[PDB]
Order: sequence, then structure tokens, then C-alpha cells
Amino acid sequence: GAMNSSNYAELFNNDIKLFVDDTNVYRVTVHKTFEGNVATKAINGCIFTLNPKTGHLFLKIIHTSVWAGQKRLSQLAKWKTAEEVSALVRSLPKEEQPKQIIVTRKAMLDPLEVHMLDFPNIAIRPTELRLPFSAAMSIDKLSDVVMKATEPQMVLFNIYDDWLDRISSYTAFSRLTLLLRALKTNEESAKMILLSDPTITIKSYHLWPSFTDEQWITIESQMRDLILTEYGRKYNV
Amino acid sequence: MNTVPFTSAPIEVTIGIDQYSFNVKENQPFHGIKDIPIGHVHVIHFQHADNSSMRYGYWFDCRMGNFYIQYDPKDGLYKMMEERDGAKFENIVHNFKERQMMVSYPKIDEDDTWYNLTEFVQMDKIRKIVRKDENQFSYVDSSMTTVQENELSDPAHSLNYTVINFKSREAIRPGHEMEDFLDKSYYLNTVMLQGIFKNSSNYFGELQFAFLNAMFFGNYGSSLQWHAMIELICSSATVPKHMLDKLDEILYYQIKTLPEQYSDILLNERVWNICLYSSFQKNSLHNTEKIMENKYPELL
Repeated sequence: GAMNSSNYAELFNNDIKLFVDDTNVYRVTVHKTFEGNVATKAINGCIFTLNPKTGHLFLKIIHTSVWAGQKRLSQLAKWKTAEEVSALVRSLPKEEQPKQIIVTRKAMLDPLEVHMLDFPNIAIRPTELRLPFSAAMSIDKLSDVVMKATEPQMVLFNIYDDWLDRISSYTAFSRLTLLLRALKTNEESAKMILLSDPTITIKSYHLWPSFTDEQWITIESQMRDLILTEYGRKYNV
Repeated sequence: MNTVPFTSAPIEVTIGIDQYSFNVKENQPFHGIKDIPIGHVHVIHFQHADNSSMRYGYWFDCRMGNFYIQYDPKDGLYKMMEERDGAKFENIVHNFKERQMMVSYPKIDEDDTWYNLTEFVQMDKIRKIVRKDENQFSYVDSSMTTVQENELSDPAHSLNYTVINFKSREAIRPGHEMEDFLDKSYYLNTVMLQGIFKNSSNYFGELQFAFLNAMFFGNYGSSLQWHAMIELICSSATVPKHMLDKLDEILYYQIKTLPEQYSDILLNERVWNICLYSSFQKNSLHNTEKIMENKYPELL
């Protein structure tokens, strides 16, 4: 059934699985028209397809041309997400295809189920987890490749950099959800923390700074604080 | 006007004939039902006084042979059987009529209710849904499951309704996933009407048989088939005008006839709210929407 805190270790077993997050597929700026009406202008989007075990991110860039002349865009975005995920699965060798796809939003279940009819043994699951994958576009290199794209593109990243050399997939996913939760709650504060010291750099082939195990503790500590500050304000408690 | 004689009534029982019912006392001198209208399918149905569980009955047409009811004290139920000896049957019926041991099918002359509920139901189509080819009549009860309920476990006691599944390769064309899921017109018109049913008359016959089985026997899988067949039309953007007009009339008489007190278990809130208020045909069922709102505003 639904993925929750009760079955959280299933994420790091040796059954191939993928999270799908559609919250940055259809993105708009709302603006005023010359006649003083309101209008939307689409920007490039992306599907966030992650293996939580490996950190292998399949970033399908959704170029604004896909929306041209189409109606009910937020509905179409779910179906276009499920089309692209179905296309990714079919493109992988059998031994690489997932056994489970966990959608981060229940509205993606029927579209994904219908696009995956051809794959009856792949389980489409919702989650009760509130995952901060929306903040994926606060990661500078992911934001850059989406916004530069002039056509539909798939870009492959490892969202854990080289962390799996030193830490387990459970600990890598926890670190990643803490960074994304921080970037989602206060993007300015989160980025300040990550780059406040000039001597710690991001390798060309990486997304996050090259922190030592000690520096990661300090960083993780600073991110936890930032999330509570903001929570203590939102709710004045 | 045709007759279904009863050999006897050894156990106390509520006897149904179509939309009517009569209580018979244990060993009451009851010998059957006369004046049964020729031209329609009929259903004779039973609910024992001692065990008010397992409603069961027989679908029959009097044109297709001479049928009687005889209690079997081994299997503990009223059985339908065919009498092949025409002169023996007429001799039995005439005797019981002379002795006035038979209730008359109590049809009011103005009242088209049974005709309206059975308009498209044909014995030949019932005998393909209820497979038992050595009998001209069909046995249904409360508990019988559908071919579809079995897949999701005795094939010979199954109701073989047409399987409808909105998230099936049958319902969804590769490359038209969103189109076909949101607008069932291809599934309704090409796959079900042209391909499987051949015409709307066969589709409506099965829908009406499904309803009557739900109503008379509280057959759950029958209720599911009735709603699925309503949803498939209502969820289609493109439906022949004559089918929408006819569906409105069919549904009106099913809602009109439904015992007021069973609407909680016999009617599916999600399906009815969608069909009347959200679907492509939200504006296309005036009669059904007006009776539903006046008789069952709770559900909506």
C-alpha cells in the first residue's frame, strides 16, 4: 500500500525502486495583461525521478514547447509525467527496471497506473511521507540545466555525489531530505550555510560542496537549527 | 396468460413474482401463480421464513416451455422444473384453477413497470450470463459471484457478466492513455458496443438484468455490474442520442421501483454523484436526476 515511517527501511533494500515527483513539471509566473487581466507564462520544468538506494537521478527536462496549444495544463502535466516515466522504464534494460514506483503526490497514481498497464509486476505506490523533492530546483546545477534547455532533454545526475563511498543509503537519503527540507523552508539561509566558507568547493562533477565528515555534522546541525527557527516563526511557538 | 403451478408449499416462505410478493404458510394449500403476462421474461423468487438468508429464484419465459415449482426436501429449496408432457401439465393447471388454489399475477392494467424494467432483457442473453444449458430457465441467488469477482471460485455457479475495467489494456489504447481514461467513448462505442455487445439493446439488456439481480437477490456483483455499465456511458463524451434518452428512461424506472429502504446498500454514492453532476452526460438524464433528487437527496 502507502509508503510511511513504518516501512521506511524498504527504501534501501535490493529491490529497484524510484520516487517520482511531478511538482516542478508545470511551472508558471502569474502576471498582469495590458488590459489589466491576469495571465500565466510557463517556464521550463522537470520530472524528478530518483533511485533512493543509488542516488541515480533521472532529470527529464520539460521544455515549455510541450504546453503550446494545450488545455487544462495542470491535468496534462500529470499524464505527461506518467508518459515520460513509462518511456524511461521501457528504455532501461529489464534487470534495471524498477519493481516499485512511489509517487510523491496521490494525483499521479491513476495516470502512472494507466501508462504502465504493459508492466503489471511494477507496483505503483503512494507515500504518507512529506518529501521535500519540490526544492530540487533550489540546487543550482539542476536549476541551471532546466532553465538553459532549448528542447526536451534527459540529464543523469547522482544526487548523493560520492557520499555512498563513506555513508549508507539510509544516511545519504536522510542528509538529502534535510538539505532539501532546509532549502524549501528558507532558501536564502540554506544556501548561505552551504557556501559561507569559500575554501569548501563543489567539484565540477558534483552538486553539493566537498565537506569532510566533521564539516557535514556542522552543516547538518546548522540545517536542523534553520528548520526549527522557521517552524517557531510560522506557528509562533 | 400462462401458469407456473407449485406441487405444494411444505415450508413457510415469502414468494416473489417480478415486483410482487406473497407470504405462504408452512403446508398452506398453495398451488401456484396464474395469469402471468406473455411477452416478458419473469423471475419467481424465494426467501424462506426460517433462514431469511439466501434469497434465490428462477428467470423464465412461458413461451419456452411448461415450468412448475416443487420443493426438494434434500437440497432444501423450491426448484423450477420443466414438464415435457403438455397434456399432464394442462390437466394439473386446470384442476388447481378450478379449485382456486392459485394467486393471480396482480398486474394493474395502466402499470407498465415490469415492461419498463425488462424492455431489453431476453431469455437467450440471460442463459449466456447464467450457464446451465440443460435448463430453459436460469437460477440466481444472493451469493453467486461474477466472472470479474473471481479473477480479483466455482466457474459453473458464476454470473458471466461482460467484464468492464477502466484501468485495463482493453479500455486504453496504447498512445491514447489520457484521452481514453478521461473520455471512455472508444471503450463504450468500439470495444463494447461494436465489438462485444453488437448493439445498445444487448448492452441495456445486461444492465437491466444486472439491476434486477441486485434488487431481488441483493447480489453484490450484480450491483457492481449495473453501476459499471452506467458509469461507462456517463463517462463517454460521444454517445448516440437514442442511447442517452433510453438510458434516462431505464434508470428512472429502476430508481422509481427500488425499495426506499435499500438505497443505502443498492446505490453507489460516488458513481451517482459523478454521473448526475460531474460526467459528460451530467445534463443528459433529466428524468433520473429529478427522481434521484426527490426520492434520494441524502445520497447526493
